[PDB]
Amino acid sequence: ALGVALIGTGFMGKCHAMAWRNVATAFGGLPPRLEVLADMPADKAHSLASSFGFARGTADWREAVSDPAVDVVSITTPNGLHREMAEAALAAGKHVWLEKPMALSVEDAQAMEAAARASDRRTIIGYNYTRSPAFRAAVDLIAEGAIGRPIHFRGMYDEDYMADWSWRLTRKDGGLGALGDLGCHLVSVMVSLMGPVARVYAQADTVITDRPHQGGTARVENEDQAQALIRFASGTSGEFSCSRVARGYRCRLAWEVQGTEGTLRFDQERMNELWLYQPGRPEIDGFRRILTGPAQPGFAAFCPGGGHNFGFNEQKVVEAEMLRQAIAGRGKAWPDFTDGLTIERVIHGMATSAQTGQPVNF
Amino acid sequence: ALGVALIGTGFMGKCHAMAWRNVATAFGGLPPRLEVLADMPADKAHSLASSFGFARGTADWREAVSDPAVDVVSITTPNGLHREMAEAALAAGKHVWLEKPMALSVEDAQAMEAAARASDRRTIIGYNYTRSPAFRAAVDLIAEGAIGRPIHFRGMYDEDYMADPDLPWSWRLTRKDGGLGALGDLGCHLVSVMVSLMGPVARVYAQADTVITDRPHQGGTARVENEDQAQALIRFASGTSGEFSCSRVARGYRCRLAWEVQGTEGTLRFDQERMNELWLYQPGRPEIDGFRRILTGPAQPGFAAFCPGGGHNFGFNEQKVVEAEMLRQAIAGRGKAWPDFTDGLTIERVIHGMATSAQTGQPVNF
Amino acid sequence: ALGVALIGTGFMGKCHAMAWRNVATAFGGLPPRLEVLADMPADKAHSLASSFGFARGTADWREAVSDPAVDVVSITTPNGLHREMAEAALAAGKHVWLEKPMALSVEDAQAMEAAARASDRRTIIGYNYTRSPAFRAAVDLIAEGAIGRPIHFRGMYDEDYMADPDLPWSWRLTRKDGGLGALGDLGCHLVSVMVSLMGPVARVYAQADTVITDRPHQGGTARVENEDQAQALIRFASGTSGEFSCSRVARGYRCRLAWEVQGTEGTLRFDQERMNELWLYQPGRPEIDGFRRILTGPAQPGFAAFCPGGGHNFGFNEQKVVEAEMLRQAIAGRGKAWPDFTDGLTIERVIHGMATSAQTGQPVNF
Amino acid sequence: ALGVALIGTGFMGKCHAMAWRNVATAFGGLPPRLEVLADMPADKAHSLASSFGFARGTADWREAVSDPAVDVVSITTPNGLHREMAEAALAAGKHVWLEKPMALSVEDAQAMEAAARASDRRTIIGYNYTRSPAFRAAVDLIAEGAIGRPIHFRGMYDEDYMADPDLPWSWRLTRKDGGLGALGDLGCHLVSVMVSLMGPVARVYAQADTVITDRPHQGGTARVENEDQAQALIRFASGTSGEFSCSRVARGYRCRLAWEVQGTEGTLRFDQERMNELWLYQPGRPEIDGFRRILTGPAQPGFAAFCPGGGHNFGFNEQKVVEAEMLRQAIAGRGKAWPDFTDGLTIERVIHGMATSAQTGQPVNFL
Ligand SMILES: NC(=O)C1=CN([C@@H]2O[C@H](COP(=O)(O)OP(=O)(O)OC[C@H]3O[C@@H](n4cnc5c(N)ncnc54)[C@H](O)[C@@H]3O)[C@@H](O)[C@H]2O)C=CC1
Ligand SMILES: NC(=O)C1=CN([C@@H]2O[C@H](COP(=O)(O)OP(=O)(O)OC[C@H]3O[C@@H](n4cnc5c(N)ncnc54)[C@H](O)[C@@H]3O)[C@@H](O)[C@H]2O)C=CC1
Ligand SMILES: NC(=O)C1=CN([C@@H]2O[C@H](COP(=O)(O)OP(=O)(O)OC[C@H]3O[C@@H](n4cnc5c(N)ncnc54)[C@H](O)[C@@H]3O)[C@@H](O)[C@H]2O)C=CC1
Ligand SMILES: NC(=O)C1=CN([C@@H]2O[C@H](COP(=O)(O)OP(=O)(O)OC[C@H]3O[C@@H](n4cnc5c(N)ncnc54)[C@H](O)[C@@H]3O)[C@@H](O)[C@H]2O)C=CC1
Ligand SMILES: O=C1O[C@@H](CO)[C@H](O)[C@@H](O)[C@@H]1O
Ligand SMILES: O=C1O[C@@H](CO)[C@H](O)[C@@H](O)[C@@H]1O
Ligand SMILES: O=C1O[C@@H](CO)[C@H](O)[C@@H](O)[C@@H]1O
Repeated sequence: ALGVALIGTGFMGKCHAMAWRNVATAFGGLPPRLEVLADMPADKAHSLASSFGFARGTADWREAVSDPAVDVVSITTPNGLHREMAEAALAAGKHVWLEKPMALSVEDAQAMEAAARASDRRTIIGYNYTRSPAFRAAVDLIAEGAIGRPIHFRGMYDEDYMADWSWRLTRKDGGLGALGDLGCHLVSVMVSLMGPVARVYAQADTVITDRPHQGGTARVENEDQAQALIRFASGTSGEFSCSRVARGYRCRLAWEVQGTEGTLRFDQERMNELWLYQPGRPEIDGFRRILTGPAQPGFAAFCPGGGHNFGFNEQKVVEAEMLRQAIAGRGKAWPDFTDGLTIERVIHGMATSAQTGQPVNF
Repeated sequence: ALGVALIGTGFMGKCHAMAWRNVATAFGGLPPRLEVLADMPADKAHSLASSFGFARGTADWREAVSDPAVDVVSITTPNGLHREMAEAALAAGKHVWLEKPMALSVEDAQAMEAAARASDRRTIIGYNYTRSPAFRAAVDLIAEGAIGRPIHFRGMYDEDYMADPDLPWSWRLTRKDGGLGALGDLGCHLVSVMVSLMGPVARVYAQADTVITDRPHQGGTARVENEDQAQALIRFASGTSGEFSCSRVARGYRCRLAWEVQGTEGTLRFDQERMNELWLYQPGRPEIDGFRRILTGPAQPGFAAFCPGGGHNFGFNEQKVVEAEMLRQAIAGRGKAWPDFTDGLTIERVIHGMATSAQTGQPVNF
Repeated sequence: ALGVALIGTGFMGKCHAMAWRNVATAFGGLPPRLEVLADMPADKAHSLASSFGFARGTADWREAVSDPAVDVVSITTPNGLHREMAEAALAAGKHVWLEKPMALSVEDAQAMEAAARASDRRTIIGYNYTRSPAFRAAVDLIAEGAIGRPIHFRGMYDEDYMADPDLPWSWRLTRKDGGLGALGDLGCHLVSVMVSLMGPVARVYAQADTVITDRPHQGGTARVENEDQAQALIRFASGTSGEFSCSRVARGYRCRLAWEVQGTEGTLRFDQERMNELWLYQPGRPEIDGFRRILTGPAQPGFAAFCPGGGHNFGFNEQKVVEAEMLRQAIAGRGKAWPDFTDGLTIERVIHGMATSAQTGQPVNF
Repeated sequence: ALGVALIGTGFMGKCHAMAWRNVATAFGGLPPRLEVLADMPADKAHSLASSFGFARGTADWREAVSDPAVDVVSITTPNGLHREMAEAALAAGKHVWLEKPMALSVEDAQAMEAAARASDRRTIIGYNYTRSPAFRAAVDLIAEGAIGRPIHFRGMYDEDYMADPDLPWSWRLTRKDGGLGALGDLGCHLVSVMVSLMGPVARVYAQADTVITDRPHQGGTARVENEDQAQALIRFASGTSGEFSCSRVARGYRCRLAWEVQGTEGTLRFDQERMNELWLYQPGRPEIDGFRRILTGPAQPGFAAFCPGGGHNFGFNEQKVVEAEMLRQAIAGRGKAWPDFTDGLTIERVIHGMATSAQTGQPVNFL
């Protein structure tokens, strides 16, 4: 049974807590033991440790990583703390489940990538949109030749949370803006579908410059939206965007792969639907709405009946299981810190391209 | 902490187990203790006890309901076992979380309802489609006057799990040990939603059909005795009209519990295959007039306990976590759970009334 | 060239004018001669005859039907005038394109049906929702065996043009001079579609409601006599089941004629608000299993006459050009026009039987 | 009444013929006189003149354009003939309704633009997707401040009419004789819509591909010389960002001209495959918050001329009736026709500028 440390209890902290709690319920084997939860202040950590089922809560994150009963550390803190916490966890001999993006800079991710190799421990980064049954089904369909050769990718990730204060808005805590917060997710899906990125040309904007209800000066330090044209190492084209100010959208990570023999389209706001076009007889020709069910990777561990909608949080249960199987030497987790470094190079290259008005080659 | 016993480990058993496991994570308080898991054969129970995180497994459900470390019993076994297991649990002084429908007949349900009344323990029935944030938001919107007075309800629940005529016959397709067909599997869920939106059913007029009448049975065929599909017109106690259907042979549908409430000042529409969307129409200025797509997020009941970010789709299994919490709070004396065995008996009467109406070609009043 | 008379210039009158104008553009042959347009008052008739391309306008419908240069008469006037105008046109030896419903009563429709048989002239009724490429494709798909045998129909027709309670009372809301309500305006259309997919209706059980019972009337108010909404359970002659509804007070809906046919081997579903989409489910291998969205294009009946490329949305008004062509062909002695007054009389019996069932609380058998 | 000449009878020729027939039916006034139809061969012209309701057919387009009974000429021929036919019509003193794109090159379009300005006759180009009630309603909503200030545009135009590699070659797929590929066929439409919503384009950075490089040609094989798809990042004169694409090989799409304008106070979204729907988000109370589906009806520009009841779907062909009416009004001096040949030349510059950017790997400024 894997011993678990959890650092942070917010959006992702609670998501990881629920995932670790049910990974064996869904996939079998032994239930992970919830050992230590870290958060500030201490009374909050004690409270959440009690309700989450952790053996203790502490205000000292170092206390979580150094617990001998811990085998794996979930890190769900602001981006500015990822590098320090992940390097400490790896040095401590712990496997690491790190939230995206890796850190603030390419240099940070490079140091982390080197630390991971030196430690001989497993790493996985929290790119949970790669875990839906629909997404995994799409990957397999492409590999099987269902849409022929990919000839164009178009992807977006729109939300509007910033169009209504967060550490996400600072360079010391968040790093990049929309690119770092949402863009990296789109990259994780995009490269899994299309292969590695060879070239980007990008542009960006900040639409809301100051948080109007903060009272004191509250300068937004990073971008609200960005777009890029892509060339993949295959030579194929892509379109790419992200935004945290696109009003009306809440989790609109949407993508499509146009192939020579068909098209696949997906929208995370309806994460249980995968749209597949393949040529057919004229009288019955059109896109198929594939509703998520037990034929798709991972779904049958949660439900034997199709159409009982798989949830956002259940992607994290799948993610936990992939890390669990990697730790046992039964599969390879993706992306590890090496695969993740490439993703960081992409989003940071997009940022560079937007700043300079020049294409960036990889 | 609440001591939990779980009977069965299938579709609903595993769903209940996931719910009990995460209920305090989502909603606070103390994590329930997973004491005893019951299933057959013994090896299976031992294995699933280990992976589900229950202190022990047993092949003897009676031991499970009798354990002094157990306070509440989740009953997820087949319909023909509900009555026996629930009456035993209640007689052992345990609260009960019972899967739908209550049993095979109204008479069984009445008998269980009588047992529950004399028990002074809390009961809840597994009508999980009433727990989605979208459904709960819709109920609140109607109470707040968002659509004015309801003037018509239209609901359906289509699935195709029995559509293939080569699927083998079973005792579940007999009236005796299977009870109702589509009305029992799906109809009861639609009633649970419908009465929550519209109030009590006063009258039904129904029709029903067995579409695939004979199915393969070791070498030859055997007759299917209960209905593949049913439809009904409704009058509510308010006088308001309704349409109602269910089907287990409706090809292409997987979990299409879909409903609509039309009112004097607007319309609400929902489809469970897209459980994170609620469609609301209210009159607006001509230039911007039209239905709104309300995407599930923390403004809707229960959602914020699972995720702070709107549009991160709430799942089918998370409905069961909400249901666990409602029972948990009822056990603590901090709110009534719905539907209890009394509320559930009325639902049983409605579905069996529809079957009676369909057999007679006559309306049935309640 | 066919000589055309047109009576009325409103919603359908202008629709018919546009149809007759482009029917040969789309389908070939000789453009019909637009000879006489009748409307009132006379100034409107003269102005519209000029802009519609008619040789002359008149305020006297009887003059239009008797003109020796006329072969066919479009009748798009209010329901109370249908019987008289159709009988006069037929007596004058003209073919008739009559707007739905046939008349205000079954009695009137029976007289019209006898008159049409007595004349040796073609008749067609304006059930234009049967003319879409999507609908005609659906019929052909079922005729190819695409969904096996139909086992259930579910149809609705929702609109909200009377939902506003301050809309004034009129004689159209009385039984005597208005006939049916929502069943007469909308229900007849749903029946036309329904029987085209499922065959003849054997029995109905219906309910109905006047939701807005009183409306402004010259300073005070007056009572609405006919129904704002109705619903019915259908038993088809084939033995199969159906659900049916209509409403003129269903807020947010504008032309929601929506139907589905569930079959033994698939399902077809359609919504007129998206008239260029037809949803087809057929069983498929599990990896790719699901409904197909069929977007209207040249593979569907009639579409290629208007556009060679798919996805260029076919319009509501182009249904009428198709309807005109079906009549032209029937007059020429090629195709048959459906529904003629005999086919139409049956539709009238069904909708009036629904109204009777709702009033009496009893099923009505055909 | 306006006298009409029609050149060509294909996809657009028949569409124009249907539009001219019903323009007065929808909008009033005098029905145009359908005088001369030109098409080849002569038998076909005579046959279609009859069924389309034109007084006569000819195989000599030059004769049709100089007929003194003709006031306006619809030109629906292939792109390589537009320049010659439009210049001759204008020189004969006729108004012109020209199909898109203008011609093969920017130089051709500059020639046509000069000819129109010299003729003092009205011109309109067939950008019919700017005529839908939904699109026109969207422009009005933006002008009224319904979504605040635009902060982003994302538009696409996907179809699959060339996605099948077995579909035969044509001279359309050469540079010399067909011009641009998807940019010319579809991109121009997307630009017409885009600039109407966002204003003029200041900069493009683009890329393009030929996906099917060869096609069957009467027993042999021939190379496809123009692009099957293209994408571009845009900066508008406003400073606002844009994404743009087109494709003739995007499998499963038939007329997927789809766009959205994201603003400071809301979002508008549209897809031509459901041309009767306009999606509008404006901030609302959290309990009811979300995009509205606005179904096309008489509150939207032009719809009421075709139908008095909402939700009776307006069709593709009816866009062309609206286009005809705009040209009639312009000819009568009671309205502006957009885009005329001057407006059209800007559209040509954008699409050819995208083509240039894709070839050079460098951004192209227009300012
Ligand atoms: N994969 C995905 O879908 C998502 C990923 N994320 C990522 O997860 C991470 C966390 O984001 P949220 O949960 O949204 O942030 P949050 O603000 O909701 O939570 C941050 C947590 O870290 C805790 N914390 C901060 N400093 C700490 C310290 N020194 N020691 C211990 N605990 C500390 C906070 O008290 C809080 O519990 C970020 O890296 C973010 O990019 C966030 C949301 C979704
Ligand atoms: N609320 C919902 O959405 C759903 C509810 N259900 C309900 O779940 C229940 C189970 O459904 P079935 O299809 O019958 O499932 P099933 O045939 O899989 O049986 C359920 C479980 O009961 C166990 N079991 C059977 N006999 C037992 C015994 N004597 N002692 C202990 N365990 C025993 C089985 O091994 C299995 O683990 C039914 O009441 C059904 O209506 C089912 C699916 C969804
Ligand atoms: N098939 C379809 O989709 C539709 C059918 N209809 C049908 O169209 C018909 C007309 O609809 P209403 O609402 O009554 O429209 P309405 O009240 O606009 O009248 C229709 C036309 O008849 C003219 N008219 C009335 N009395 C006349 C007379 N004595 N002589 C000559 N012209 C006369 C009117 O001026 C008007 O142009 C009805 O039968 C109705 O059911 C209406 C809308 C859609
Ligand atoms: N606005 C829009 O949505 C659309 C515009 N178009 C445009 O319409 C134009 C034509 O395309 P289609 O209609 O698809 O082409 P098509 O090839 O279907 O039709 C060409 C027409 O021109 C005729 N023609 C050719 N040479 C001629 C000559 N020398 N004299 C007289 N007639 C001649 C042909 O016989 C045929 O009638 C192109 O410019 C194209 O870009 C095409 C489709 C849609
Ligand atoms: O209660 C249920 O019964 C199953 C049929 O046994 C259906 O598949 C479920 O979707 C439904 O919730
Ligand atoms: O026949 C009809 O009647 C009108 C109501 O009078 C509706 O608005 C139309 O949609 C319908 O086709
Ligand atoms: O201008 C157009 O070109 C055609 C291709 O030539 C497309 O099929 C049409 O949808 C488009 O409007």
